[PDB]
Amino acid sequence: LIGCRRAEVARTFKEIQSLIHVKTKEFGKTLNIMKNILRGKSEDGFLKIDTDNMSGAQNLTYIPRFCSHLGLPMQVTTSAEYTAKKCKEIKEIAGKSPITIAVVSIYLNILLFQIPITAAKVGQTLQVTEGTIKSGYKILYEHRDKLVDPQLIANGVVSLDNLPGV
Amino acid sequence: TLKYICAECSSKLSLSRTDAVRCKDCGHRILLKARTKRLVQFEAR
Amino acid sequence: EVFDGNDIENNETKVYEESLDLDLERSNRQVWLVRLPMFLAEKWRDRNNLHGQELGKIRINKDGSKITLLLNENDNDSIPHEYDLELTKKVVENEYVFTEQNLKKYQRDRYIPYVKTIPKKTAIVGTVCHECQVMPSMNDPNYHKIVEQRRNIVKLNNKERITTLDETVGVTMSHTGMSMRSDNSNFLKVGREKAKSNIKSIRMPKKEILDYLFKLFDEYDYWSLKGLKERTRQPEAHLKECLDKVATLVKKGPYAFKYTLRPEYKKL
Ligand SMILES: [Zn+2]
Repeated sequence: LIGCRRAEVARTFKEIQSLIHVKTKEFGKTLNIMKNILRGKSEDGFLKIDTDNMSGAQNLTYIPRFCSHLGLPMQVTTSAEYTAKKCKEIKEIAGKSPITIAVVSIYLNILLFQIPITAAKVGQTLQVTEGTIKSGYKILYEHRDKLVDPQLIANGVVSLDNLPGV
Repeated sequence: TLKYICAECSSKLSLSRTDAVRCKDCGHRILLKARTKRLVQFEAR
Repeated sequence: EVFDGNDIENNETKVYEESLDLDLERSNRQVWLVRLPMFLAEKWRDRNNLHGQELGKIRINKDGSKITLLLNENDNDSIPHEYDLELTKKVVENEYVFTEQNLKKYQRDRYIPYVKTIPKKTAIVGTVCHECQVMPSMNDPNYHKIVEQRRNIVKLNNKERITTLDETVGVTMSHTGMSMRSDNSNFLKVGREKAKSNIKSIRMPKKEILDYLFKLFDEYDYWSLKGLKERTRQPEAHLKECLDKVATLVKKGPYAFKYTLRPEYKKL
């Protein structure tokens, strides 16, 4: 996980748990201890500026891989990346896990681009509860104007009425 | 900062240092450096 | 039916009601050894067919001993029904037919009384004097239906080409390597079925545990840590504190690495 985060290519905890059968508590404690001793060795040796490489969220780096798992086109992926970037401004979902934020942004832009993929398929592919995805879409329906890229709706490729209401 | 052209969609882009080399319109990861703006002299022989 | 060979105790009389001698009264029957083409051997050897019904007639023209088969129409219509039985040998020597039937198990001069002989009932079905081969007739209208079928033998391919996944490659690679999809199969979940067994016990008092150890030592003199632990359901630290007082481990005997009662308590 540290090697994935350092190369700006970070996977999630679920990925590493899918490969390595390790309990969540011991893996988190081990990650914390190794981050502490890595910072200590950096201070003792060559000091390294983090510049958002040990970032806990890193939700911009999950959008292309998660869109590839669903077989989405690129413009859906960049719209989802913009939506996930603008989701940080929303204080109601700022505490959500970045996997859930990425998934609800992807699902919002799937409904925006009329891609025929159901919430059940997104939940099955990315192992997020369908109720969680539906609640995230419901809580993001009030902020439709800020999340959707203004230049996309300006060019007319997508329109805000395509999103079903709650 | 520096001008580039995507290899397949031929869209002019401006990339800085921190920007990942990737087209913003079609996503092709092969980018060509823009031809220089200075005039270059050739002997016609 | 596995059985010992070279038995001089005549044990086969008691265990096998059927006689072991070869039956020879059927050896005088005449048997024609016939080689068939692919279709007649396919339809004349299947077990879902051949219920004893008649399959044809044999015509033997005595002008030149010409043998023909006139098959019945009950089998097919596309196949021919007139065939020629060519004889490649009018007299076939040293060829017989023997059959084997399972027995009924219910109700120099130096010799060894063990040769591993499998006793099976044997009977000569008859004598073979004619090696036969069945050709389709030239004049049959269905004869070409054989030949094209033979031309269908070399034409068809028994192997299919590889299947190409035509969907998006990302959907195919979603399940590969790094995936959010945790494995839900139960194949070889050895850690699931072995780490779920946990033993919990208390510090139950000394007199009852020593009486329990004496009961197990009376049942059998030699025991181990794990067997006694699962028999009495006690912690290892408490069980060890009671074993060394009344018992000891064997270090050099044939029953080594096992806890046994002390020689002072052995006569008790
Ligand atoms: Zn491009």
